[PDB]
Amino acid sequence: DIIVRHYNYTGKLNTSVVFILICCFIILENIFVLLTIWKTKKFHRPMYYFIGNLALSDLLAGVAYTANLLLSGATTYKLTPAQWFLREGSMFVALSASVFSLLAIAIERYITMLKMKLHNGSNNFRLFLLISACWVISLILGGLPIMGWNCISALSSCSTVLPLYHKHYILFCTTVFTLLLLSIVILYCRIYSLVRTRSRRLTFEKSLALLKTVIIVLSVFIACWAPLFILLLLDVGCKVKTCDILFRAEYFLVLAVLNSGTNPIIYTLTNKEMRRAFIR
Amino acid sequence: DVQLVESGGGLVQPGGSRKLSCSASGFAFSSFGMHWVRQAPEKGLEWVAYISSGSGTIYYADTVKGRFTISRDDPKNTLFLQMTSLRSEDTAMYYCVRSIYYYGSSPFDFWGQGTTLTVSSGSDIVMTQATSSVPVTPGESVSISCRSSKSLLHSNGNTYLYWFLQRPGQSPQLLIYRMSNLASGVPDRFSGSGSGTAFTLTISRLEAEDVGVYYCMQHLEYPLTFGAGTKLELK
Amino acid sequence: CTLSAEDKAAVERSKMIDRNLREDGEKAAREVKLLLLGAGESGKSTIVKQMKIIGIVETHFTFKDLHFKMFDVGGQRSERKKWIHCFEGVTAIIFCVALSDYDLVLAEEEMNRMHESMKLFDSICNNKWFTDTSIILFLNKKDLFEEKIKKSPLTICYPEYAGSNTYEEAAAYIQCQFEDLNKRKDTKEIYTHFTCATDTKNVQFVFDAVTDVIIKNNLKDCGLF
Amino acid sequence: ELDQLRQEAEQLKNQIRDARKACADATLSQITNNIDPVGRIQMRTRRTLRGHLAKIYAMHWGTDSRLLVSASQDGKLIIWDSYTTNKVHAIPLRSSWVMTCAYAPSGNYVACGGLDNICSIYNLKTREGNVRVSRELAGHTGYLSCCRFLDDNQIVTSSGDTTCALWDIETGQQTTTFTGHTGDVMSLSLAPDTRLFVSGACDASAKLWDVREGMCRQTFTGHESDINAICFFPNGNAFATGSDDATCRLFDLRADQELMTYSHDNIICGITSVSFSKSGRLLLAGYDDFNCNVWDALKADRAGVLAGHDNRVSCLGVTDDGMAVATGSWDSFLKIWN
Amino acid sequence: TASIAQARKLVEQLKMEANIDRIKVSKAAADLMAYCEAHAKEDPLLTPVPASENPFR
Ligand SMILES: CCCCCCCCc1ccc(CC[C@](N)(CO)COP(=O)(O)O)cc1
Repeated sequence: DIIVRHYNYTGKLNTSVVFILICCFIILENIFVLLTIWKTKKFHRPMYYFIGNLALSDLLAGVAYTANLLLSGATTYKLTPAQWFLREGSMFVALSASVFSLLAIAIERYITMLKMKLHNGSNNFRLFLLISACWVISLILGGLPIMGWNCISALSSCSTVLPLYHKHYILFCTTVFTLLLLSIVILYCRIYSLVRTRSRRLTFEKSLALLKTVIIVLSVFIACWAPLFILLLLDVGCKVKTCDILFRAEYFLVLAVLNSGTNPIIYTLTNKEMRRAFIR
Repeated sequence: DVQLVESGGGLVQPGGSRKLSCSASGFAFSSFGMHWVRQAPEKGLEWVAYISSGSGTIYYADTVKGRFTISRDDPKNTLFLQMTSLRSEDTAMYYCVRSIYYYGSSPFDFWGQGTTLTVSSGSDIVMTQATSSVPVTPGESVSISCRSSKSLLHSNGNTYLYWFLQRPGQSPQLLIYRMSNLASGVPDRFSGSGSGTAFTLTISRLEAEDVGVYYCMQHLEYPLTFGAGTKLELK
Repeated sequence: CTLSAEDKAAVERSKMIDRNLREDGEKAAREVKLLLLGAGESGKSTIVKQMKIIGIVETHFTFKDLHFKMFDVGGQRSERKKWIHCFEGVTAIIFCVALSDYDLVLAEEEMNRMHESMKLFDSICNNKWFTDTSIILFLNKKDLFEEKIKKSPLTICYPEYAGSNTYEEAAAYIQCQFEDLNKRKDTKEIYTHFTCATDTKNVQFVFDAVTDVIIKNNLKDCGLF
Repeated sequence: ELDQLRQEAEQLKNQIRDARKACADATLSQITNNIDPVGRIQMRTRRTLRGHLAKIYAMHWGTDSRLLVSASQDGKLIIWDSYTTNKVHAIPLRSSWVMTCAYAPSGNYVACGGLDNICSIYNLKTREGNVRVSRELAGHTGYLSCCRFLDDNQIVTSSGDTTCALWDIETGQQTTTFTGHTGDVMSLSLAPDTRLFVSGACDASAKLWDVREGMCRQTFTGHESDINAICFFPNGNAFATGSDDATCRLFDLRADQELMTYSHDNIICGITSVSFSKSGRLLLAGYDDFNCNVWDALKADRAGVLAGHDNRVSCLGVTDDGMAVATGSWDSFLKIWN
Repeated sequence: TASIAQARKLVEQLKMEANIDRIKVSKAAADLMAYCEAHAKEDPLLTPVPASENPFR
């Protein structure tokens, strides 16, 4: 009743195997990273804990998309509205947790590179606070539509890609994503800037390698999260039954899950010690 | 050597306030817990207050809780007792006692000289010294008994019983701690024994300087209570 | 709780000891560890004098809000492998050698002190403990080497030397020979400074090298290195 | 004359070898052949002592079998209550480079030493309530590798200057000097009667010294590398030495040569510390492979492994009553095992 | 003649080490075996003591 009407008013009325295989490969990579962190004793420090949280978030993102991937299809009409909301909130929570894990990694790196120190040690308070924030905020952000911030009783203000989500909620999520992406970019840019200035301050490389790493990370993240962001911005501006590009948005979320799957690749191959631990 | 000086005592009108300061020298004051103990003119000892090292834990007796405040200033190596709403029952000799707590330590090791305060005009272990006084002769053997309402033996095997001697005109001096161990500087004549709720202190070949009042203290349940005391007199 | 009053007081004392230990460790972790090494009469004495101006001997000084401790083992007449592991984890190893030693043979015999310094540097740099610890190489007595090279050519030390008898070229050759002894080219870096008896930039160079080591260690900690 | 002295020395060494071979008819592997094997030894970690921030280099239990003392490179000598893991004392050392520590049998004093070539004795029982430097013994020209209390006033130490020393603490002077080792003496053990003591050095030899006479009694040469640890048998008629060649060796004083060898093909790393059980049947040896093996002293077969440390097990000790064995490693942790 | 003095001192040290009484290895092996057997019951590391006796449980 709700699903059929909301999809009819958004133009939807009624290739997965390769995506499921990619998700399984992502799950395998995340499990490999997690076991590599767990085995090695010198990895029991907060930074590698942040990488482990990133790996776990990517693992849950792959599991969620796999699930979403499986559930969607003609079977999406079988789901009750509450079940639909749970299915979509799974993806939203997983992606929010992943990107917030990137934010937490960037924040920890910025704090470490700001206060130079000599032995950073284990600052468990900051670690626990960051992990708890990145999890709770992600869960709440994925849960907003189910408490009532949805398209129901607001049909004239209804989204197209998610015909049971409120356009204002999608605008809020887009604003949060913009703020978080700019935060990550500014944090990494400031890290590189401070490292380069301090490296030029002393007279007798590190700066070039850091620039290469930062460029790789940022280029991958932005160039792989861009199309989904563009669609999340465009669906608000598109009138219903008009924008044809909005219909085939599955590949544009495939891109996001590939970014989730290439996060541990980047955070492993870049790190010398990570590769030495993984090979041995 | 180690020495404690109490100051700030005198005639006080009832309901007033008074400040007592105990100045310490010769030992690491910051690492010692401190106790304020009261002795009425014709009565025995009475524990009043306690502050731990670093002021982490503070304890008061029920008769002085609320009115009295114990504090310490480690950099100046001093201990403060602020008393408000003084009653006529608070007139007594006050002693500051150092007490360090670790495994094998001897709490209540040193007692101060005391200062005189003169205010003008349940559910705690009862430690019983039935005999008020005994006559003794130098060179003989005397045994001082003590009884407790609740067993002082803990699950760790320690029997928290302390014996003190207060010679006439002097502050109490620790003899036995934990019912068996002999305090430093105490002659081996004194022997502590007992078990459970019954205790005894035996002196072999007592001398002239052993004359005094012997006090029996418990340290199991923290509201410390003293025995009535047993006075020794020559013949 | 089953603890006695004395047991609780002992636990409180243990917690106080714990927080004092934590404070002491926090104070100590904010301090740079430098292991001073070198051959006999290499120039360690003038180096520690310069740092003071701006068993085991400990020298503490300050520079640009950093506290530096140098541990000169010096007169430790015992074979080194039984106690060198005690210095694993130092921020840097300051290895001092005298250039004028290139043509001096009274080692203890009939071999150059220069080669003995090279062997000591090879042992320290390629040691199993100092795989990642960085070396600050001090080439002392440049002013006297200036005048000594004009009479005794460098061929007294290196039979294969073919360059001109010039201070810059021969000094670069000596630096290259010391840097070639490094087998851990990827895990550690060697900083070389050309000091004299009457220069005051040595402490600044040590500050710069320690800052670079700190930056590299931070990049390793963040996983960016 | 020098050549004649050298040939006399080699003839005497050959005579020693022949005399030792003559008094060798049945090996320990043959005498202890039909005895019941100890079996697999399962020792679990009961307590973990935390509070050290650098690698821990030495420990000593003490006669009461409850207290213990540990020395770490962070400049701290911590006296722990092992039953409750409480820190009874924390002594800040003048020199952070400490490699040995001893706890007096009476418990009134504690000793330490290291790269500063000075043995520091601290009085734990002071009227001031703190721990103060009771005495500083100097005179060794090499690093102090071990120290053991004879009593409250006499202490025996070994140094890296190929020399052991007996010191009178109240005087502070070196009463007796034991010389003869050609390598750095790394560890010493005292006999139960405190009349003799064995010292192992880097010359792959162990020497038995008479405390009262001050002269070496016997020399035992079976190892192929530096001897890092030594420990008497409980009855004082034998001792065990661990060295860098990944082998332990049980020698005995009264037959004057090696009895047994404790080695396995899967062990290549050296031994940092050895000690004997209360009955002497079990020999516990800490290795550089982060583990701790328990060998059958009578059958030479390995009985167990104590693998709970993340770094090199540097110190290892057994209580006087034998109830527990404590191992301290370079990961800044001590562990009690039962 | 420091080397000569050292060699001589080693000579008398070896002579002193060459004038002791050595028992058979079998006798000493039996002695240590008997000591281990006699004190086996008093060893709590050999036989795991019950939980009610050891202070670490
Ligand atoms: C802060 C980061 C959070 C970003 C959230 C972006 C989520 C956008 C999104 C989620 C899910 C889908 C799924 C689309 C389908 N639901 C498949 O699950 C199609 O449905 P059918 O046609 O099969 O009925 C698409 C976009």
